[PDB]
Amino acid sequence: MDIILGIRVQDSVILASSKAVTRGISVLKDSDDKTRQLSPHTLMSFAGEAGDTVQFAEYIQANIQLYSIREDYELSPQAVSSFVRQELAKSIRSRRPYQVNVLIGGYDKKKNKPELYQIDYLGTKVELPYGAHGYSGFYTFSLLDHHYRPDMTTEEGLDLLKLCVQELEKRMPMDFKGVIVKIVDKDGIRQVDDF
Amino acid sequence: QFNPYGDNGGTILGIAGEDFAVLAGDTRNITDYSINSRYEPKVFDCGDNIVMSANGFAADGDALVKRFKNSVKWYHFDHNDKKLSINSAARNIQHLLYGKRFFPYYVHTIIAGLDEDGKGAVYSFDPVGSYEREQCRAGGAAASLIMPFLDNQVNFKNQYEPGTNGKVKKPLKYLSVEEVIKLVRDSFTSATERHIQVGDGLEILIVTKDGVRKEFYELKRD
Amino acid sequence: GSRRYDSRTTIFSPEGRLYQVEYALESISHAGTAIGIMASDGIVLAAERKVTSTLLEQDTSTEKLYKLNDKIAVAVAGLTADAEILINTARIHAQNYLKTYNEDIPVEILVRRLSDIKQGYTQHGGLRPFGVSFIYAGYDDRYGYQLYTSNPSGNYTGWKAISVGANTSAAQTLLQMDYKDDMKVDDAIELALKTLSKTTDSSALTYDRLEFATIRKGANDGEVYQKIFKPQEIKDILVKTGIT
Amino acid sequence: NNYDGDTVTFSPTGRLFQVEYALEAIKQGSVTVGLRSNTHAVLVALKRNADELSSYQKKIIKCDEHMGLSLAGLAPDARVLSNYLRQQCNYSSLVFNRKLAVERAGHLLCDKAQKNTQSYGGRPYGVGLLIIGYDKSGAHLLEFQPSGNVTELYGTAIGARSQGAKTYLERTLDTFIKIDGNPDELIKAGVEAISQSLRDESLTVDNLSIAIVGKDTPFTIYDGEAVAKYI
Amino acid sequence: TTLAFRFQGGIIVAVDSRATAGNWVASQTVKKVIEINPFLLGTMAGGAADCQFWETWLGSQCRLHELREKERISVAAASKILSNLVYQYKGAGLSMGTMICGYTRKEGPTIYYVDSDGTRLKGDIFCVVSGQTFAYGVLDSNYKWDLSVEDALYLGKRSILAAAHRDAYSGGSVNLYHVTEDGWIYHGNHDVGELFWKVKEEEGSFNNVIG
Amino acid sequence: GYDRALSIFSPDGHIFQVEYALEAVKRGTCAVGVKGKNCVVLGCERRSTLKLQDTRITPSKVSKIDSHVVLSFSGLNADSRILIEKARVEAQSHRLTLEDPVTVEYLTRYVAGVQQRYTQSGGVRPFGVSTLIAGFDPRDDEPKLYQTEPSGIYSSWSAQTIGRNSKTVREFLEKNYDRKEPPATVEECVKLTVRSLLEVVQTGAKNIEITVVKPDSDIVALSSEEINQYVTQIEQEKQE
Amino acid sequence: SDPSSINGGIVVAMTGKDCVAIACDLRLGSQSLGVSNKFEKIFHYGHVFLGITGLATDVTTLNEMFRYKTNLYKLKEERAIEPETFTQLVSSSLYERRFGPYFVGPVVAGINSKSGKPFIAGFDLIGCIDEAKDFIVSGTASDQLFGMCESLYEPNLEPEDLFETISQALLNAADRDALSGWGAVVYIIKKDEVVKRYLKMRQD
Amino acid sequence: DRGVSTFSPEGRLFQVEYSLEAIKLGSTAIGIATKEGVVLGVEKRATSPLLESDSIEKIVEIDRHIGCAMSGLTADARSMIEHARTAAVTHNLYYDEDINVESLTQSVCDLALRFGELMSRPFGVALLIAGHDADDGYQLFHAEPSGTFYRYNAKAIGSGSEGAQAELLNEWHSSLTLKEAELLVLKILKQVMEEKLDENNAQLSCITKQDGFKIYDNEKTAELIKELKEKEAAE
Amino acid sequence: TQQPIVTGTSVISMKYDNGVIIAADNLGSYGSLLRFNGVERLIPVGDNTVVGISGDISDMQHIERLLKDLVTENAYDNPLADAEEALEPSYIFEYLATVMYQRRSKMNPLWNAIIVAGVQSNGDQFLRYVNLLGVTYSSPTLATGFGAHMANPLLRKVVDRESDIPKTTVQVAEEAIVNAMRVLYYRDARSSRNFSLAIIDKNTGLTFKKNLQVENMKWDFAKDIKGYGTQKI
Repeated sequence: MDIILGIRVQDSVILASSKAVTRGISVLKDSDDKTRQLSPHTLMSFAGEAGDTVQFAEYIQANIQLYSIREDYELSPQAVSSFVRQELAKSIRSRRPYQVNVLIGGYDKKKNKPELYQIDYLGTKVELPYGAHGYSGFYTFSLLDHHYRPDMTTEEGLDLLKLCVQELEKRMPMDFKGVIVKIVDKDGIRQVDDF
Repeated sequence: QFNPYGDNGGTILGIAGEDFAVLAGDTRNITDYSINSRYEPKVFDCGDNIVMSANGFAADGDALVKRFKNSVKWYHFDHNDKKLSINSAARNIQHLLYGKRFFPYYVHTIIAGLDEDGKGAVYSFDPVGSYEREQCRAGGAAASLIMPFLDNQVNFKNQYEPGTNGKVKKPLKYLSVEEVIKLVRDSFTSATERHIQVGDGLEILIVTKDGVRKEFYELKRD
Repeated sequence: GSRRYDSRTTIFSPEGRLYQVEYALESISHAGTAIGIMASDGIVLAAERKVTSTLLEQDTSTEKLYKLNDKIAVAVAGLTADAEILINTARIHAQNYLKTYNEDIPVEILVRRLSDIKQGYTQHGGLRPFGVSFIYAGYDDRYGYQLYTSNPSGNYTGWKAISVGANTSAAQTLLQMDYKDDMKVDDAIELALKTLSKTTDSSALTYDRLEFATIRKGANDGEVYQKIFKPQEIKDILVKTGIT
Repeated sequence: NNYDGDTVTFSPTGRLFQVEYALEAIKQGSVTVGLRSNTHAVLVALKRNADELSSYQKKIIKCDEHMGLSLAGLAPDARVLSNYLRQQCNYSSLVFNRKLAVERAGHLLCDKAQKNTQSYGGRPYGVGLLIIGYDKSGAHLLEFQPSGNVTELYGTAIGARSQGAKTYLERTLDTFIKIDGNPDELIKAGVEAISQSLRDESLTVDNLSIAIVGKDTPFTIYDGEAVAKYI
Repeated sequence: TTLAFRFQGGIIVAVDSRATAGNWVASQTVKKVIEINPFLLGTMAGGAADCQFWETWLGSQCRLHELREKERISVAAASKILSNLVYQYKGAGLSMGTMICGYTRKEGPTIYYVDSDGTRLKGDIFCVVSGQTFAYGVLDSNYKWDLSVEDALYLGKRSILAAAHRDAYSGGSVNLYHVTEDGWIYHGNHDVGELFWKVKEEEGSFNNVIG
Repeated sequence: GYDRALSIFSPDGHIFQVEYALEAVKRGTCAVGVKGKNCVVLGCERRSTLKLQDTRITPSKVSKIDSHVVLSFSGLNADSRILIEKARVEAQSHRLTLEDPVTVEYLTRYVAGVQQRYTQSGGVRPFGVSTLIAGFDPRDDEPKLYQTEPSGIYSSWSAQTIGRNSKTVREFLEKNYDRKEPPATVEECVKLTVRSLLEVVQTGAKNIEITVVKPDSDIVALSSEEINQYVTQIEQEKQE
Repeated sequence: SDPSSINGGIVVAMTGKDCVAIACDLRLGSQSLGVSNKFEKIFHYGHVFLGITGLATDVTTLNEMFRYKTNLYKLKEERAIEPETFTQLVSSSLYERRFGPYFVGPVVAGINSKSGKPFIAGFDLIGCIDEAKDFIVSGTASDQLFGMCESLYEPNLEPEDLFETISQALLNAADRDALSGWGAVVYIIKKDEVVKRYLKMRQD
Repeated sequence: DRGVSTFSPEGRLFQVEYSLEAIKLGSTAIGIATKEGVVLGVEKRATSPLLESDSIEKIVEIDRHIGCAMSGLTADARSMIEHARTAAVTHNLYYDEDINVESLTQSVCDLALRFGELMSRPFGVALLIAGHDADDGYQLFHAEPSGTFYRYNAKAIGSGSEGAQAELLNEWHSSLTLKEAELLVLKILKQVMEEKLDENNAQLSCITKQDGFKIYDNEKTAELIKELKEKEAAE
Repeated sequence: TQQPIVTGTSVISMKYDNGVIIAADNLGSYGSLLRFNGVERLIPVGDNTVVGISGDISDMQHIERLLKDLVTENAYDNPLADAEEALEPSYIFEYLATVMYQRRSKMNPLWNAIIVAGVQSNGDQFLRYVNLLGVTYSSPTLATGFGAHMANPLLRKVVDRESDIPKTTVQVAEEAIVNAMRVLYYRDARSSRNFSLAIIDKNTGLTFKKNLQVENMKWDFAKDIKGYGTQKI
């Protein structure tokens, strides 16, 4: 199964996502990026049913990009998260619901605060210091419930995330072929190569 | 519940010669263990030197053949009486079949005729419209009995030149219409013996530059 | 058939004007004057009720000043009924935005939508345009205090101070003369009333012929209050500014 | 005058001017002749070119193996009506395994034309058709007017100078009706009929268009060096 | 078995030709590569009709793009046309496993895997071994980036032979295609029956066989 | 639904509603486009009949369609918003399906297509708008400037103007713009655009807007003071 | 599988002398896994309080929906909606999804601003109204809350007394439910003051 | 006012006859059919020297075997070209071959009379549709907004048509080479054009069986213009 | 998609030298209950066609109305309605076949098996079958339900092939049909003694026989059968 983790530190949001795409007993890719840049300071990671995941993320990306061009303004993460939740909340009672679970990591330039949102395919939304989707949820959560500190720095956050991935590799039965890590801060969205 | 599909049995065989093609089928129509008709044609002249058979569910086969016959009529109307080439007919039939992709035609479709170079051609389709051009094809209930024979006797498969000990394959050669008809008769005679749904009669349509001619041979009625 | 009786409400004149839009603007020029003034610390909306009676219940009456949400109000000039159709549409858009994004709608986005509806009635459908001009007074946390106007054409523009309805030419000259950028709300209240008092076709400006509203950060700390003035409160501000 | 703005308006004398204007488009069209015996039915059509570089506009359209028409007026309107006949002929074959009777083909064209004369927004058809066919009651010739009026005839002609051909056929009635089991002689009578409508121009190899249907003859069109025999 | 991998010399595409209905071998000459345009190739795995019909349709949509924009369609754009179409029919029972391979100046050599599930992936190597799609070759040991074209062709041919022997539903003949700048080149059809014996003798592999 | 045919032919083969739409454009404030060697500049007139205007919030005349393409217009302001909205939606729709931003030529062809459709559709009048569409194609350094009009025809221009007194500023550009050597720098190109507007504008104060678009989504709008420095230098060279 | 017990949680409301109280837990889970301990289930539209238990996507959706509807009400009516009227609006809104319902257990609490009369109500997922004098319960530990309320409750309790009763009713009910707890909030509501208290409780 | 589909007392549709007037105001387009191919030429007619002429697209590809030149309200042609391209490709999808030039023309002409109170008015543009097919070889068609189409050995449309057509009447024979036809289109365009014909204000194109439909380079057309000037000066 | 409620059993038919014969019993069964007697299941269309129908009776009565409506419609603007443009057996069949296949393809079938018997204009014998699936076929002998299993074997001993049709008289053909109806009464638990028989001859036209009874039955041998094996009394 797919690993997507989010940790919100003092001044940034870090998203770790598994790089493997598997359908049954076949591994289709070992370099997959399960992330879409919604806006310059907002990043969305997604896990779920094949096709639905990318289609939903690209659909959300297009709508947020349209808003940005039309108003020459960046929607706040709180606003972007609410839009995404509502699209999912529509889809559950639709003919064929989108089976996608997302993490939204954004930096709010107005409040100068990083924000992390966890949304499931039903349109269930919460704001959290740290979040995750799937089987990797029960482990990471308890681990982070012990190590996470509200005033942690980005470097401290990466080390804790590094620990979570290492422990997940040992404890998880499926091979998720490593993770891709992306940081969201005031300066924007960057990818951490060394991990 | 109501089941919209049925099986009317029968077997169709298409062989392509150098300057001719044959499409043959048994004239027997069955349901379950009863015989519906000992003579009910399944190989039709569709015009423009094209012969077509849709074998499986008889209702779906009759409907498809009608739609293609209609399709040929409207080709002439919309394209200044252009002759419909076998490759164009094949592509048209794919679109007919794929139209009912989510409520398929339960039939095996073979069409025979001459290609634009005047060489013999056979086209074979699956129920949902997948098609391919072939030298040989058998369709229907007794397809599994006949196709191996045709592989051996038409394409000379697993046959080598005596004294080479499998070093050199038997040379491929174009069969005459007379040789091809013998293989068709032998294939149906054999299939009739071992398949309960095959028998009563055999109708062969031969396609040449001169046109479409029809040969009929009796089969065992048990 | 039916072609015989069609006015064709969405065609250009040989001069490239829209007949029905131009005629609708003529209608609005006869409506009671509405003024909006934007200050550093708030916005004022002042408007004149059209020739009233002594038997009109004023305290339960509303024809000029309407609330769109807690942050945005409009002053109306034209057909009141036509305005109420558009006001209810705007109130719904504001609540649609809040439901989708969980943020109060920015003033311009609401203005642009109402303006785009008006535009549609001029380009398709073969129906008459809305005989309405709006002054939008609003606050958001992007551009702060904002004044806009829209007219039947669906065109909209931003303003420091503006007038719609009757005697706008005269009103706009008086505002352009006395308005300064460093101006405060108390000053803007005085300017608005002094402008109506000079432009009015009535003999004198009294409480029973006015609707008045302020949008102030004069709300305890970091928030915005809308005040639709009561008859007695309009009477008091008329004495304070020294008009009665 | 005041009553020709649309097809939904009667004049004070009970005339439909839009229909009468449509009828005018036919008279401007090039001449076409129709005649039949007991065994065969023939169409002869004079095709019209734009200039010497241009082709000669096709006049005859096949509707089925046993039926087809010649057109005079708006060619696109002939295309719409012929397509409708093709469909109705086709429906009869598929559903009832029945070749559509020529008389019933007439009844269907009539009813399609009528609807365009009683409803606002629409317009009448601007073309006249000569339908020939062989069915279970033998050879047939029909004349269609976009008013909706369809008439069964031994012979007729429509288009510019059609009156010349129509008079000739009215004299030859007793002769050409008896031309049974001789297609060439029936076409000769048709070519001699259309000749009575020519002025200045004569019948050339790329000018003349002939069609025939009969007892053991499918509806076939002859153009080019195939009609040189009859010139 | 369909194979498409990327190397210095371009793209190698190798497929088998067997079609089955249950245990019945319906055809051994099926063409599992569709030539969309001179620079674009599509492989077919899953439902024969689904792949044939929609990849032929894709060729039409690619042709219209060329006309409307006076330019070759990008592999990314062509792949997404097919991926967006199948996504509309998602859950209706379409069975499709397909790789869109082409070269364009804008992107260079590109392979996109397009699924009936609506999955669209870009990668250097994709393999479909009956019912299973992999990001690795059947062998994958011999795979190095810097390979001779004629050397790379053999790896693709050898890889199809490996699957053809072991997999019951793979067999018939091997069809080879080489995709480069200025179009693709057909490298012929090789009957597995003849190929197997030759390869065995020359390579000294399949020792578990006996012959 | 209202089906009435408002754009029809006249006995002389003219569509008056489309021609009257061009009259709406003639009334609009002047807009000019000039492309240099490595840039395109969009100059726009602001009629000074409206003061006490809030320039912070008032709709600007140049609109970004994407990060690399801009649209200016002359004619009905309300009508222009509908074309801008449709263009912005199509720009994101193209990115979503082709996985590449629109070429300037493609975005132009789309907007021109919409304008045409509103000339032979029942119950609708044509757009009282002409557009200048400028920008750089993805990964291209060749400047692009296109024009559209209510009829739906479009074409590419070395330099072009639309709106009131466009005949005058086109006259200026036709004698002052050399094809063999276009404005080499941004300075030269902005100068020639400001010069072209000064032929028509009145005062060089808050009446001229300038937007510079450079390759690779580099778009900036000049301020009052920056434009005022060009206005000062042009007239000081003219005093000779 | 059962939508009304995926996320878990509880709400309880009580009446007192010239006051009402409404309280909820703070847990949101994916069945056994606890995700959030900040998921409040009590919302207020003016002086009318609404608690919602059940599927969390529907709790959020109905909050956004009733905020929408009460905002439009206030703009048109020129007054805040009252508890009795809001109760009828909740019922109406739920029954219009009769054959595709929101999987929720709503609870209304508030004092009528004119009559000063304390008011509470509960609803089933399709919008049937339970208008009890004493107390209303909702959620995965409804059986436990019914037990606690039925024994602890007496009529005409003073505000500071009613607080203790409703707090002990929630806390002890939540501790006997796997899908409830992780904190609790209690609203004491008088005619013109409302106090909100977070309770210390076990986090297992 | 009056119906859009109204007949005149002479039995002609007002709106169709009026659209034919719009086409007369259009820039000239010429087509010549030979046994070696079909040539298509147009006058570009730029409204200003600042207008980049190469952006004026009045010769358009429909398929590899069918070209198209336009004259009149050229914006109206975009949806007709779109339909033609869709018809040509759709037919190739359904029948695995190239569509007949007559069938493609017939498809475009079926849109013509789809107007009433469907689109609000007829098309204000005429098309020259040139192509090759195996059945009827090299063909040139004239598609009008009436829905009528004629085949032509040679045809001119637009402002200089009746002058050009009279010239084509004398010059065309059945033995014309492709090189002869190119020069002949350039000759007649240069005759009816207001401005002096060069490689920037005129555009050539042809359709051959071998190479299909090609729009000529400005450099290629320039050489044929220089070849024309010399052969006219030769007597 | 439904289930048949009130049902009719076998329809049987064959060709002879000069025409065709068709027969069917007068019963409408409600499952195991033999509820309706006197139900006519042979429905004549003009004087050249008889349509025999088995299966759901409600669907039969619907088809009866379609055929009644087909005769009315054919007469409309048709001066040769009683001559050259009269309804042919082949026309009536192709219509029913079209309806049957359309109804199955909307997953809402007419729950019937139909045999169209008649003589064409040129005197050619017509006999073709269609059912709820839209499946069609022709044979010198045709039968539905139990008839297919028991009647066909007996009728095929008179006409085994096409060449046997000229050698088969109307007396021989009718004898074979009447015997087959007796066999079906012996052996079909959903048959009745009372039946209708229709002859369509190219010379003598349409003869419709009602209130026919199975006669010359063999039961006497029953008295001699005691027990299931070992019982002697």
